[PDB]
Amino acid sequence: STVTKVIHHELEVAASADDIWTVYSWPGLAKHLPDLLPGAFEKLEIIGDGGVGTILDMTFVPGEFPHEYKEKFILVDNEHRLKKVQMIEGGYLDLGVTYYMDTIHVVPTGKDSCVIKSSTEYHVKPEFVKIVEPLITTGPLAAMADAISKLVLEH
Amino acid sequence: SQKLILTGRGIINQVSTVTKVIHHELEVAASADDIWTVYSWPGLAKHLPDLLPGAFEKLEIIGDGGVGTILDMTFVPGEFPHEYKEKFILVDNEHRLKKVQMIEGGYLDLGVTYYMDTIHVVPTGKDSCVIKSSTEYHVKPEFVKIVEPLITTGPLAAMADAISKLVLEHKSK
Amino acid sequence: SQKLILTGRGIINQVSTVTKVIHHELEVAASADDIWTVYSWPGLAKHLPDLLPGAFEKLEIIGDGGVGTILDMTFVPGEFPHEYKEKFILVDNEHRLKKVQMIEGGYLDLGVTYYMDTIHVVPTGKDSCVIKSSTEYHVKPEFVKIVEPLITTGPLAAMADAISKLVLEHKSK
Amino acid sequence: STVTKVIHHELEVAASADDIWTVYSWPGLAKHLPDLLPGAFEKLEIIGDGGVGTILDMTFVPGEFPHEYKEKFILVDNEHRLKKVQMIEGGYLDLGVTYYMDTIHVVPTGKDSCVIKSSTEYHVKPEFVKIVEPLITTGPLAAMADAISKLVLEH
Ligand SMILES: NCCc1ccc(O)c(O)c1
Ligand SMILES: NCCc1ccc(O)c(O)c1
Ligand SMILES: O=Cc1ccc(O)cc1
Ligand SMILES: O=Cc1ccc(O)cc1
Ligand SMILES: O=Cc1ccc(O)cc1
Ligand SMILES: O=Cc1ccc(O)cc1
Ligand SMILES: [Cl-]
Ligand SMILES: [Cl-]
Ligand SMILES: [Cl-]
Ligand SMILES: [Cl-]
Ligand SMILES: [Cl-]
Ligand SMILES: [Cl-]
Ligand SMILES: [Cl-]
Ligand SMILES: [Cl-]
Ligand SMILES: [Cl-]
Ligand SMILES: [Cl-]
Repeated sequence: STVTKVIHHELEVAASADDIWTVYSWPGLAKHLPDLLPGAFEKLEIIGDGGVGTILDMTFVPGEFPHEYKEKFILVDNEHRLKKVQMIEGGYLDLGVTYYMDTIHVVPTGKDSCVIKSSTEYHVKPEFVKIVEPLITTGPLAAMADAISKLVLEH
Repeated sequence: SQKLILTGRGIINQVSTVTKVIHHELEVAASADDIWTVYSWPGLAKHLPDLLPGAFEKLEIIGDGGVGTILDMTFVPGEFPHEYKEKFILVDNEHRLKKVQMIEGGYLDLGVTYYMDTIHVVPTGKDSCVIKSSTEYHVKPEFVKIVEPLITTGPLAAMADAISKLVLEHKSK
Repeated sequence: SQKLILTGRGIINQVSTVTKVIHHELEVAASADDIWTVYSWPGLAKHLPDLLPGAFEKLEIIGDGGVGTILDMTFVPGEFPHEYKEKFILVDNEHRLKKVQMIEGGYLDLGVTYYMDTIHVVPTGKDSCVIKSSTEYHVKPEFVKIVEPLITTGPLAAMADAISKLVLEHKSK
Repeated sequence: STVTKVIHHELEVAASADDIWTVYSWPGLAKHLPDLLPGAFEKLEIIGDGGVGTILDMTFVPGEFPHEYKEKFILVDNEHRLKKVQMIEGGYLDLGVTYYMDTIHVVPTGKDSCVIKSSTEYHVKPEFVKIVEPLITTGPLAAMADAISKLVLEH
């Protein structure tokens, strides 16, 4: 038995949905995560070509929670500009979380504007909802949204 | 397939903690001397997987088992702490007092700045003793809600019981 | 199943070596400038698995790709060197001179005390250059029989050819 | 195509073959290798209970060749006091060796004496026989023989 929790973050961007989606769907993005997010990772291992099926093993500096987890690039839908990335090992999965999924959806607003709609769904054992509730936030998705938009806006 | 690894390279805030102590006591029908000799045995560390079967996914022992020894403990998937290092700080034969400090990983990544286990084996009679196992930790006050349910006397109690079982199953010196 | 890891803890002899130098030169129909910009590109390290597909089982890059960067290279089973670390010592733009030192593993476990690669890109004309890649190593004389057949200009020659291919397949700045 | 090479070492011991074999066949021996051979290993990982099927991953200090290899406890014959241990990864297998096997055979001489007969067979590609010939010796087996006999003789 698990409780389902869904959290959301949105970010408006003065660029086309296609220009933002190009970055998010780029297979070369994985190897550029330390450039995009300086000092976020102590260690990042990329297993694969950066496309769907790629696993990322992320290790953070001492003091931070998650210390380490693995993420898998599970699904890309270019038409809908939608990307799914599952946490498959470590991190919150060691604190009663049985399922953890990030979804990013770049939605066009105008011709040269869009909204980055990021969300994370997780399933928790009730014995742990009070423990992990405060730990799980939209931080990682927000950081990505901010960095990608800044990369695209400044050209 | 291809594996690529990319490794980059508050002075009052760090001591802005509250101190918590949790105590465990196991009184057992064996001598302090018999219980202490297991605890103070330098060979104990390498026998932890035997003493506590299915506790560890991986155990690394750095050093000779005496004071200064570091134990790197990795636990099976799903379990919290997944990994941490502990260091043998004190093995005091006269007082039957052992100190073990968590030095990296585990609760130290969840707002805890200091974590020390103390085991004191105290006679209560000629063939009985108390194993007093305690954990003193310092936490940033705003992680007390998070971390208190996780920090229990579980591993210290597990050790006390397993060692007691060994001894009460009367083997010898 | 159970994993247990146990980790314990001549001043003239160490410099009693002979010096060997092996030279490789690739003269190519591209400018020194074009060839150098690839070699001196800080992003080159993270693209080595792309530049040299199937060369590495694992590659770790420690640092930003500039001077000071350490590369930990693990090769597929059966291949010698299985693993070693190299360090970017010099990236000299004025002379088109790059130095890369093997600092741990590989030949350093087979009697070699020092191993330095130097790459110098020299103009031979307006649209041509020589890539002079050399390896200077110091070995204990009694491992020369062992290690000389193993140490070749292979990896330096592989790099020179791969970079040349990239450039000669005329892409841009 | 490979060349076959077999090298041998013998050690006479003033103890019974059974008293020596007891040590060699002891499943607890693996975890006591650093005690038996101080300073031989930088790191020793034991994967298994110490019995047949156990894998040992041995890492040596910088400067030494092999830096690292895995060994597997393949066969025990108690009647004949015979033990087989194969090198399965790393070490000489990265220098044209396609097969590497250690055999230890404790043979009784008298009632309270025996000979420890240790040998290693390997198969090499001819392109590498001159390279690995000087590297492969009975050292590891000799070290084991010396340490076990000393343990048993001194009681
Ligand atoms: N494509 C994965 C991007 C990602 C995942 C987790 C993070 O914590 C982070 O900063 C970035
Ligand atoms: N039972 C394996 C014993 C062993 C194997 C290789 C060695 O190098 C060594 O010193 C000891
Ligand atoms: O690749 C998009 C992404 C960003 C942050 C995450 O946490 C997961 C995926
Ligand atoms: O008895 C000491 C001890 C060692 C390791 C632990 O994890 C706990 C206690
Ligand atoms: O061009 C620099 C260089 C980097 C890594 C190597 O292995 C060899 C050369
Ligand atoms: O266990 C016996 C043994 C000793 C030395 C080896 O190299 C291999 C096995
Ligand atoms: Cl790229
Ligand atoms: Cl973690
Ligand atoms: Cl942990
Ligand atoms: Cl007390
Ligand atoms: Cl007393
Ligand atoms: Cl190597
Ligand atoms: Cl020159
Ligand atoms: Cl010039
Ligand atoms: Cl044992
Ligand atoms: Cl090796």
